[PDB]
Amino acid sequence: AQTVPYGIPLIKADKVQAQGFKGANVKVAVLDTGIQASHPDLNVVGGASFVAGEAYNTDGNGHGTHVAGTVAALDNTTGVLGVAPSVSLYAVKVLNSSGSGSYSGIVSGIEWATTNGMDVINMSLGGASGSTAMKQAVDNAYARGVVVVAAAGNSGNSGSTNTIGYPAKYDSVIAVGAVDSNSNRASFSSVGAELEVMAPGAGVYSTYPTNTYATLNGTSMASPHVAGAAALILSKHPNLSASQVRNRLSSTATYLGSSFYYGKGLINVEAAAQ
Amino acid sequence: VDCSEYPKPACTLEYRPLCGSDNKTYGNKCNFCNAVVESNGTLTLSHFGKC
Ligand SMILES: [Ca+2]
Repeated sequence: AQTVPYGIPLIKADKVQAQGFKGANVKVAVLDTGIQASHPDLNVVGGASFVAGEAYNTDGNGHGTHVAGTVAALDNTTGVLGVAPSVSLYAVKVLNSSGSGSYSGIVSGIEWATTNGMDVINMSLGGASGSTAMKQAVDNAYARGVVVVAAAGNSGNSGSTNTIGYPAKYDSVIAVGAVDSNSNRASFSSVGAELEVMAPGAGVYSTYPTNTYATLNGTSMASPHVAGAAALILSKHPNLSASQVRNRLSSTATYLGSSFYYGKGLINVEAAAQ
Repeated sequence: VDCSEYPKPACTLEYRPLCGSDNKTYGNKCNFCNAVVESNGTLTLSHFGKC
């Protein structure tokens, strides 16, 4: 009755879970369209909303709920299983039910996460241009010891053009591209110098409102695999700095090809958490 | 596709592609509508899905 989505064994999160490290006491903020807290396969312990007229613990889009289940779907007899199923999960609503938002809303979310002692931020989101406010917020969060993870973008490739979006393109943020279940790069996955690692982003099964499940594509789906991997590493090694967690993830990744298209390759959290 | 509220520069990064009149695949409705306002109204929708 519980399904293990393919991304869990692909990144070797099952191997780390078997050692007993499942993300307990690690605080992960999902900056997104909210999370359906009443989902049977998710526990949301806190959060905040920066979208007027929307609560933090609901999700009228579904995207934030999907992202959250990749990180943290509960280990039980139903639904799916997260990368780090014992994580303390915080819904930080920075996008409305249409799945869009202002950069001021994202900055508010990053600031909340930094102030409230989050260990990991996931941002399965991006825009085409930077803002200095956004850069200041992610730079500060990383400097204060938050592991900041974001989807690299779904702009594909076009010759030698850099298609990484923001905040993934900032050097304080881990830009995560997408592979599929054969470990091949998804055609939509953004490319460029700032691409850091890959994770599963094609045909990813996870939680979805209301009380159901869905299969979605995007670097949005890859990012939470890495945020969850960071949480597993910290549950095993609680005294690591954010840069130590980040370097473990990139230095132990499985090389797939040219760094322009794959960064350092597919994360291997078993190797990263050694 | 309704682009009335745009620009709204932050978008989810779910891939649900649209193909523009510029022969570029936009990752989702939000990415497309932000590109329309930057265009400035020159970009239109060819069809849903990849180009
Ligand atoms: Ca479950």
